[PDB]
Amino acid sequence: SMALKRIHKELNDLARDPPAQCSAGPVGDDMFHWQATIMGPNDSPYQGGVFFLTIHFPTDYPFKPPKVAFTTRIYHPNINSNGSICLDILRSQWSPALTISKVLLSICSLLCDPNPDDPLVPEIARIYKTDREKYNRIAREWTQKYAMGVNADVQKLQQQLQDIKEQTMCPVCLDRLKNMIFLCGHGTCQLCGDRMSECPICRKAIERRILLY
Amino acid sequence: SMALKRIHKELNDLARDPPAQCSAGPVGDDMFHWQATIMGPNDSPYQGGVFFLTIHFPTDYPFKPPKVAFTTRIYHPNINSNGSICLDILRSQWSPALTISKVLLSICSLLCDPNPDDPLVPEIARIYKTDREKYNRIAREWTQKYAMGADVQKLQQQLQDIKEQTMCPVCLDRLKNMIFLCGHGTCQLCGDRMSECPICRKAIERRILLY
Ligand SMILES: [Zn+2]
Ligand SMILES: [Zn+2]
Ligand SMILES: [Zn+2]
Ligand SMILES: [Zn+2]
Ligand SMILES: [Zn+2]
Repeated sequence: SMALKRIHKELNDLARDPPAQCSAGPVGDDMFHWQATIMGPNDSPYQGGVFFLTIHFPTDYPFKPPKVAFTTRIYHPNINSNGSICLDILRSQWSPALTISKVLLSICSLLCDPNPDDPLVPEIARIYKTDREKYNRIAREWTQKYAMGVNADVQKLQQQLQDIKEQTMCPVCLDRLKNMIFLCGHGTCQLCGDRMSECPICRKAIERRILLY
Repeated sequence: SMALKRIHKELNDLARDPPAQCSAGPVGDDMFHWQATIMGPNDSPYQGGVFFLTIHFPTDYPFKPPKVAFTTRIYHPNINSNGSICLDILRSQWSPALTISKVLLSICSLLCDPNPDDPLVPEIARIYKTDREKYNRIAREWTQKYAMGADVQKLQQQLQDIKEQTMCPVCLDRLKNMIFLCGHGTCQLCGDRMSECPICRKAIERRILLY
């Protein structure tokens, strides 16, 4: 299915282009259920901690966002005691062009820059807004408590094929070439583009779909 | 210049996969003046002959067609005694996405299938339509008179024909970052210099830039 192909694609890109700190992959034979790992961002009060997350891909991913939750306790205004995450990318601001990699980076950014005006734990948002120093101390204490313990020419042809693909491939499936363009200047393949009403890159509504030949 | 880059690119591509029926290249150091040779196709009464042509590239090639003419006399309804060729590919159906190789192949095709539609030599066209056997005899006689003087990893080079689908068809150098409503596209530099699509020829209604 489109969802399963896209999940395999993201897995291969994560393996050939690993993130330095984060990590994510299938737990067993179920490609639609992943485990992820995030290291506490170095300039944050979570530095030194390792946080696990569960990911669940819907059957019609990536047109629908994945379900992401923490399983490691963490002291944060936008993450509750069940590990739910309040992150726009995961609900309203989901785009079919985003990947698990980007989602993990956005979670690390959320850990660095909380949104206390949309809390999941009001008392933590209140501390963050009133006493940043105390918020940092407590977030560190919680981190310590729960989150610790003949070839040159082939390599030139491949680099050329790869940098042409990066600029011309559909951003939703990463599989076919963009043969359908919207008036906003962005495009997809026909297959992914017929399943959307707004552009996956700038989110403007699709006024018109012009097919390429 | 754009014309000179495109001429060198076409010359290199004529080197990596030369056309079997034709041959063409600079006469000396003049890149804008070539000599060409086409062999009389076995499909026509010109079979056995070798015909010479001159090629003239305008300074703003390929947005204007090259001027191609025979220097070898030939008996044909669409080629007159000055060596001029009546072939829409050279004027009305010219596209800047076309190359000298396509043109020479179209000229060999014209030698195979003359057009008595609006010919350049009415009397020869009349003979062609009236006494094809006599047309063939005279064409053969004129031919006789004037015209007889690794791969295991190269899958990638094959895969790289993806360039054909993504590169500008005018310059063959940049990528297609501008789209017309007909569905075809060019780079912005080539596209802004055209009023018709280089692939399907519909008038360019609108140019949409890609990102
Ligand atoms: Zn697609
Ligand atoms: Zn857009
Ligand atoms: Zn000249
Ligand atoms: Zn171009
Ligand atoms: Zn067109």
